[PDB]
Amino acid sequence: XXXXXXXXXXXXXXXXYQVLREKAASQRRDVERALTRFMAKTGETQSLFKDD
Amino acid sequence: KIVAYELKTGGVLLHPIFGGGKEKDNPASHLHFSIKHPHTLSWEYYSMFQCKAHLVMRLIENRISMEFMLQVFNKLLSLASTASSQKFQSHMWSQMLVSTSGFLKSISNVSGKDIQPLIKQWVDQSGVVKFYGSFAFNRKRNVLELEIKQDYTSPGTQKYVGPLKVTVQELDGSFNHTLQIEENSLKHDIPCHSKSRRNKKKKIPLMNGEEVDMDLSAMDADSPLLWIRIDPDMSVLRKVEFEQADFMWQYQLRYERDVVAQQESILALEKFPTPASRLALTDILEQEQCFYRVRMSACFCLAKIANSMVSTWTGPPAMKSLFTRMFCCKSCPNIVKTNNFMSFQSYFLQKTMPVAMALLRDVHNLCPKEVLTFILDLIKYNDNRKNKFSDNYYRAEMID
Repeated sequence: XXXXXXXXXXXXXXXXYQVLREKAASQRRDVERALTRFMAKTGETQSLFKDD
Repeated sequence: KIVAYELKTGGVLLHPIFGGGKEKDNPASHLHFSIKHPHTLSWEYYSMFQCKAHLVMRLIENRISMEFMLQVFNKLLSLASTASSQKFQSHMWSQMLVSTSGFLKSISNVSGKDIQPLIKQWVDQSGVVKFYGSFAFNRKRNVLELEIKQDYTSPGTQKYVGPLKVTVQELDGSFNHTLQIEENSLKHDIPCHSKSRRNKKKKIPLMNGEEVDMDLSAMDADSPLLWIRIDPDMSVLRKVEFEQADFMWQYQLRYERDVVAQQESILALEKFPTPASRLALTDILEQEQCFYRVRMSACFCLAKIANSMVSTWTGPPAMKSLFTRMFCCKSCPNIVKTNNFMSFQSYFLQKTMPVAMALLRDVHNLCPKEVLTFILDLIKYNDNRKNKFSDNYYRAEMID
């Protein structure tokens, strides 16, 4: 069958529900912290300690 | 509110009596003038003015039927609408001044009872009444039969209220109601239950309708009594202090038809105890259809009692299994995440419970580390617009 016949390729399955929504919530947390740092260092700033 | 403020400060009195002739006549002048003038009072005093107005109208419920009150109010608005919208009848127009005297006369014309003693008690003697109704136990195979003593003295801000009634629920039986007297160093009876013996056979002889409950777990050797109560319809401005067996308090929290009884047993079992059966019965009470805020204060019971589990850590780290066993999104593989709304039981409960989880502390460094990481993971797992309910207060109480 290595020479005559053939097959078909998909090459992408994970199917892990809890892992998928962990990845989605981690990406949401990353977007939160990224925009947090962005407009944290962008605009008018008052800190918690001195010069955070 | 009323007990808290009138134990902070003096009473909120409803004067018919003036201080005319440059007189004071004010025991309620612990701070300020109250008789003839609005703009001296405080908003604590003004709020408790409205609150005592609520509960004096509930005393008028407790002595006079609601239908008679509808008759009174229809008479008041009939005189008001007849006296209004006319050509200004001269000297015959002030019938819209329907103040306390003529209103009292209208009530007495509808139904004349002892409402002037109700005035001289609650309208004209601004006092919060505690209740040291000391439980005694007769018919513990005793000579005397089901007797309870009445006692009260607590000065500074006290008041002696006499003839009332007392509500006792039996094991499986009648609502026993018992009179009260003045001169409050008293002993009183109960209109006794039968001797409920062979209670393995007497499973449910009609507790309250068709309610289904079976426990010999109490001190049920010689105990036909379950619960003490003074005016469950909340007539008297009260702060009742007494003691029962702890099994009676915990059996009140499996089921009782009063949210008042549930949250007062919640407070009384927030004070002293720590068995694990208390935690079990609390978790049983939290998983039914009973009430919203009872379970809020029951999670606060779990908080206060698990704070007393420092050397007595018998159960698990609490309230994780309560989020596990009650919430299945897609059977929830160890984590509850998404779309738990449209049932406001679960909305208020998920709003409340992690606040009580953060109180769960045992004294090494108070170490809520599993709870901290679990709250961090809950803050991770918020929802999109599948919830159409603007997920704001859930975030706010998790930040709390």
